[PDB]
Amino acid sequence: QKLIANQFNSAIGKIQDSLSSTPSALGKLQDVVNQNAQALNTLVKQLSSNFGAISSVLNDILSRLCPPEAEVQIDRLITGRLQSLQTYVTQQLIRAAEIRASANLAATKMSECVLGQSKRVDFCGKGYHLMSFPQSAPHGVVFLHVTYVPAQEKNFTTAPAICHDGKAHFPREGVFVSNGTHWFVTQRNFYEPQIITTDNTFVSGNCDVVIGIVNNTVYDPLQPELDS
Amino acid sequence: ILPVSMTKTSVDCTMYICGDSTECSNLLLQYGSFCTQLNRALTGIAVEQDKNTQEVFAQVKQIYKTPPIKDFGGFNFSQILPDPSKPSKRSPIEDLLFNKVTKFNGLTVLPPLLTDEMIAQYTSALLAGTITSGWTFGAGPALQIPFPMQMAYRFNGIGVTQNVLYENQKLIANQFNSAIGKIQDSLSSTPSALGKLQDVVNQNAQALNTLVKQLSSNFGAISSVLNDILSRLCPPEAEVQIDRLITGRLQSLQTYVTQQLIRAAEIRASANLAATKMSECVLGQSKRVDFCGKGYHLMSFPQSAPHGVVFLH
Amino acid sequence: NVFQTRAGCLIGAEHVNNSYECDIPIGAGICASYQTSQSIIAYTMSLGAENSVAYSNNSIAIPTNFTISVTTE
Repeated sequence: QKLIANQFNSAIGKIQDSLSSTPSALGKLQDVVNQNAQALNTLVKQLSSNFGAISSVLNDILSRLCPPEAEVQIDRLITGRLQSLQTYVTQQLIRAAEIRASANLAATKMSECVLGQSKRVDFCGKGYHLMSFPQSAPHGVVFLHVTYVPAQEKNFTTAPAICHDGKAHFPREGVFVSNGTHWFVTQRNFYEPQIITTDNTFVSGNCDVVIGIVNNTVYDPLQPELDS
Repeated sequence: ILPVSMTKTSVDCTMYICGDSTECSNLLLQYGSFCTQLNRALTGIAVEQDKNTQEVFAQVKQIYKTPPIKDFGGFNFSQILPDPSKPSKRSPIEDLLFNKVTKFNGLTVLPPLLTDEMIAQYTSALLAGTITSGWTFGAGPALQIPFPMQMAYRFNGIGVTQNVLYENQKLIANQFNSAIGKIQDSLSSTPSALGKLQDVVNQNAQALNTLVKQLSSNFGAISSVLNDILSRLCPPEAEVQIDRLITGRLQSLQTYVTQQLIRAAEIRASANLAATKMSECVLGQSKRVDFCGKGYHLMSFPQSAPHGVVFLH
Repeated sequence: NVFQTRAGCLIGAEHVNNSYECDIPIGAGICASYQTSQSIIAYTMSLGAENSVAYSNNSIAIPTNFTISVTTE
């Protein structure tokens, strides 16, 4: 518990170093600021365009000309500025659909990663998901996905079953493994070798049926209780 | 079969609208930043197709490779693993998937960042990791495990007791090998199976052909051809005729780029789904009903295809 | 310093036989980066470190320890 607590505390500590040292990390939220600022800067700059009128400025047309020709020059600015707005609103509708797809994903990671624990691989970060913490950010959310990553492999010889009194034994939970001379049953995601027993294993059939079954004793805990 | 990317087109809108004409290009400047924001949109779509492809295939940080000897306990991956005999080392199924899916006007096609041979190195790495180490290469270090014992864990994952595999291992291996064999017959006999990837090729080719053919339209000008106006007329009236062509060719491009932005959003949603099937079906085992095919999911294999990925669930 | 990529002719970038993670993406498997005496280099991108999993019909790797990772999304 102290190792796991200190690894968690240290990994939460590294998040501030990571976000402080990496300007590209927030780049997904900063690009949402940049695209919408650039869309308005492009919309505003299009008021400087002539679109084929005698001026880009509507008050030049209205102060120089009179209705027979002024309304012809104005309708070139109306046509161009209306096409400039229709372009912007079309881009903002497509951009809003992308932000909504991201908000639906963020709402799904809130339910499944934060309010739960996720069995979905790589949904709540790389590793076997433990839990996630939401942090707010400008235009977004940030999830600190806590995950168990296995870290220090050992190679073991392994078997699908053990054959005892002709009975084939399989592990209830875990794997059979050997250190090279002795056979143990271990849980799969962390090495914790236990003696092979009638409590750790279940029988089905006999040695004839299973390819790669190994002959080993299986301890029956009732035996010394009857013999004592 | 899932589409994952589409052809990275880019259109030089000054040459599409005003093809090598300074007389027209000086009029096209009066419409301001429409031509620069059409290029910005098509560049954003084209960069996204490399992201869509990267998110699906580049889920593995190390290029895992299979052992020389194939001691998989009767299971036979030869039709999904690479074939070294080929000019590019695709699998026997990826060779079917690549066979069954089939310019001067400023329109161009940019190459994808990852070549088909890099996509095949990623599907090989995903697949060699899957076969030799189970889900473990997605969740942490690749941990070797015998393939009969991996399938026995996949059986516990569906609530079927693992002795059901070890006592039926030859049957399950023969059913697996035969079911993988039927995939090649399905893909070879039924070329419309790839129709979801061919539809992505066809819609992009049809949108480019519609964009090219809109250069033949007058839009109300005395000719569809810009060099007719500039050889017959002079600046008081040539500009009146060219503004009809600029307006029509600009509206022709805005219609293409709008429909390519909506079509890119459909391919992105399909690439996000394919990236999720890679993580949850290939790098894992999925409890999600009918997500990784019909039946209780055991495992999946990615195979690359033109503009897409194919999962053998 | 003049190099034919399948994306086009690349000029002013030094072609390099090594491969690295893709820094600036050029296309058709080519990338470029700025590196050491400094130049823009151009290279075929590396997909990842190559690995062989030590598979055999009776070997399993079991992890004897863990790390509590925290990944920011």
